[PDB]
Amino acid sequence: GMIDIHSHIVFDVDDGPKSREESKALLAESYRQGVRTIVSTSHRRKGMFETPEEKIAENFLQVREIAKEVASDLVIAYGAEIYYTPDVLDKLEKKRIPTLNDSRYALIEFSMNTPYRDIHSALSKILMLGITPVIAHIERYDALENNEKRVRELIDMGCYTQVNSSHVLKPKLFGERYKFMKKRAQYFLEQDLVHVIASDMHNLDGRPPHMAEAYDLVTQKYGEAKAQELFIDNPRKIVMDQLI
Ligand SMILES: [Mn+2]
Ligand SMILES: [Mn+2]
Ligand SMILES: [Mn+2]
Repeated sequence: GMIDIHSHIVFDVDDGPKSREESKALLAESYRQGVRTIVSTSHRRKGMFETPEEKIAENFLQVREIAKEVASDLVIAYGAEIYYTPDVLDKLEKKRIPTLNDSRYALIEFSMNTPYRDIHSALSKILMLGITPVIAHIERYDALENNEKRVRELIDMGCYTQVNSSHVLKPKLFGERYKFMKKRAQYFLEQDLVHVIASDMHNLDGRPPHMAEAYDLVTQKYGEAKAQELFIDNPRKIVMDQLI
């Protein structure tokens, strides 16, 4: 019954699945791990991911149909991962790019090196539209690294935070390629700065979901209540347009 609010499951629109078959296999693995609702958040990024909205929506509806071949109770909701450039304010205000399941929440991302002042300003402007930012993979941002302050100041302003399931996991004994991101994620969890864990799944090679492993790890380290909050209860509130 996990609810995954960050995913690249739509074929032929971004760096996610290339085909219907690949979308189906990604959905199947997500379901196998215990996920029961997935929010599609394919990339909207000026200068990198600019597939027309009409094509994303059309391919999304096909993916929702494919999900029925996986399981009758797998819920597929619409959404977007919005890389912040100033044109997105008008797109959001005019409802031309999607929020998460038509709620007040929008999934927002920045670059690794985006300065804190720019993150703060962008999020403030989005809040002024009546939209609540969910900050995508906060472990990515140099500006927030080891910085409980900064993260809390963003939260206190009205934002919520999301960390990728892959970075929740322990560093592996061999072949660890993402040690620093794991370490950042570990700090955010330890300081209780994380509202949601989501997969950011793209495929079944380099970027599969790690939702079941992350759920078990959080359960072990922080208890079942925190695990339920991060993987089920907070993401459900977002999907249902309820405040956290
Ligand atoms: Mn991507
Ligand atoms: Mn991203
Ligand atoms: Mn993503």
